[PDB]
Amino acid sequence: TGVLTESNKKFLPFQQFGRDIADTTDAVRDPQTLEILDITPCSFGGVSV
Amino acid sequence: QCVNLTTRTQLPPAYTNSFTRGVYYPDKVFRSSVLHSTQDLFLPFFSNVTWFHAIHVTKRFDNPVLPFNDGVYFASTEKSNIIRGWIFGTTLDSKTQSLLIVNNATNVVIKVCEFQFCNDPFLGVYYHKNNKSWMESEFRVYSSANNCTFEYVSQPFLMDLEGKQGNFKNLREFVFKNIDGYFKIYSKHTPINLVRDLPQGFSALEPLVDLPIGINITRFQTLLALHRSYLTPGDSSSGWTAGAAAYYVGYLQPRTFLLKYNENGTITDAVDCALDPLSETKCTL
Amino acid sequence: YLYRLFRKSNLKPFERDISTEIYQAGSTPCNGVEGFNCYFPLQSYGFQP
Ligand SMILES: C=CC1=C(C)/C(=C/c2[nH]c(/C=C3N=C(/C=C4\NC(=O)C(C)=C4C=C)C(C)=C\3CCC(=O)O)c(CCC(=O)O)c2C)NC1=O
Ligand SMILES: *[C@@H]1O[C@H](CO)[C@@H](O[C@@H]2O[C@H](CO)[C@@H](O)[C@H](O)[C@H]2NC(C)=O)[C@H](O)[C@H]1NC(C)=O
Ligand SMILES: *[C@@H]1O[C@H](CO)[C@@H](O)[C@H](O)[C@H]1NC(C)=O
Ligand SMILES: *[C@@H]1O[C@H](CO)[C@@H](O)[C@H](O)[C@H]1NC(C)=O
Ligand SMILES: *[C@@H]1O[C@H](CO)[C@@H](O)[C@H](O)[C@H]1NC(C)=O
Ligand SMILES: *[C@@H]1O[C@H](CO)[C@@H](O)[C@H](O)[C@H]1NC(C)=O
Ligand SMILES: *[C@@H]1O[C@H](CO)[C@@H](O)[C@H](O)[C@H]1NC(C)=O
Repeated sequence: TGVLTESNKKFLPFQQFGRDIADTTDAVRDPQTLEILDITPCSFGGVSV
Repeated sequence: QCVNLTTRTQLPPAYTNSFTRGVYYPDKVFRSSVLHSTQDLFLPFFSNVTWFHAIHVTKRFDNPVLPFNDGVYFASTEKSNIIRGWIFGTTLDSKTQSLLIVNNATNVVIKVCEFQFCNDPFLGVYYHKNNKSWMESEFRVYSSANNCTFEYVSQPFLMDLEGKQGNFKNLREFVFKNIDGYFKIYSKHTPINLVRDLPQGFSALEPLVDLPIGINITRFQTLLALHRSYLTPGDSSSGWTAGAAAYYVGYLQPRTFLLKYNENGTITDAVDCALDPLSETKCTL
Repeated sequence: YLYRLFRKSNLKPFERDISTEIYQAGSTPCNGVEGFNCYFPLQSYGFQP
């Protein structure tokens, strides 16, 4: 679950998933239209009351 | 059929220093700007790599049956494509299956098959006088083939198999391993202009194939090529010459490595852990 | 339908072995022939209905 946005990554032909330092997936390649998308959370962060 | 080769000149085995060579990608995941650590079968840095080469000048034809000690790093320096494949297997004498990888100038072919091999397998490049054209005329690898399980033939292609005089223009690096019945091959194809020994540099190998052969492999051999022409006198056993080409063979070992990925996802540098204390400290920190 | 009854060592994962050389059960090599203390390794299932 998350927000999917367009991005700019030079994926190699044999790769489809990209992982950051935390090892969670961050970059995906759409199977239909061979573009690259970036996944971000949808709780942005600090909300103090 | 196959013909034993006679014109030879033995020399002590050549040795070379393999430094910062034999590093391949560990997986197929896009990691960028991350220093990742891993342990696998790796070629140790600054190892002593065995060296064979074919030069006419002697005639120095060398392609023995080498052990496949749980992985092999094969690196060839060539200018005319004298090295044209590999054989893998245990007995190589039709009692066990064997793997054959061959570039026969039209298709690259991979076969897992109970080959009955010859003592000195090779291929014949020939040169003609009606036109100044080199071509491949002979295929003297195996006498017979049966019970022939795996088989792949690539698309047709045309390649310049001519004899080129001068500096070695192409380095082709290959890592072979046999893990869980899968023959994993990693490749790197880079132009150079050096002639003596391994280039001073660093290149990370990419994953090529992942062949499902399911074969026990302990020994392997290289398939070289012979120029034959009117200049070369004698029968098929002696009427030949070998162009200038070289290859190096280093044995993989289980080691720990540190790898650095740039922003575009490719490897830029690596550290062989447990080489020297400085590298050991880089590895720990 | 045949199964390999004898082998000098266990298979590695996803490894095939279709050799038919005679298995030297005894300590005396029987140089490629059958007989006593060395057996043909492949034995045939008998599947009666
Ligand atoms: C035998 C197995 C074999 C393999 C595994 C192989 C792989 C291979 N060949 C390539 C190109 C190429 N490969 C060759 C020729 C060869 N390349 C070799 O590994 C060998 C041994 C020869 C010839 C004997 C040539 C001529 C090209 C075109 C690029 C160039 O001419 O420099 C490439 C890179 C193409 C690219 O960047 O998209 C690979 C990975 N070719 C083969 O024949
Ligand atoms: C793969 O092939 C090798 C070579 O035949 C096998 O190793 C040999 O096995 C026999 C019988 O156990 C021994 O006598 C030899 O000493 C072994 N030689 C070496 C270099 O190890 C090996 O057993 C085979 N692997 C499998 C899974 O069958
Ligand atoms: C010579 O060739 C024959 C068959 O062609 C082969 O049996 C023999 O092993 C070969 N000997 C050498 C030294 O190559
Ligand atoms: C290979 O290199 C190392 C270090 O240079 C050396 O100790 C070793 O003797 C060399 N191998 C041979 C067979 O001499
Ligand atoms: C060798 O090249 C020829 C000509 O293209 C081709 O027919 C053949 O398939 C190649 N060898 C093998 C074993 O396929
Ligand atoms: C292996 O080859 C021989 C003769 O070609 C044949 O009798 C035998 O059935 C074959 N076995 C397999 C598994 O192909
Ligand atoms: C990464 O790719 C971009 C695409 O042009 C290129 O400009 C840049 O030089 C590359 N970065 C490195 C370190 O090679």
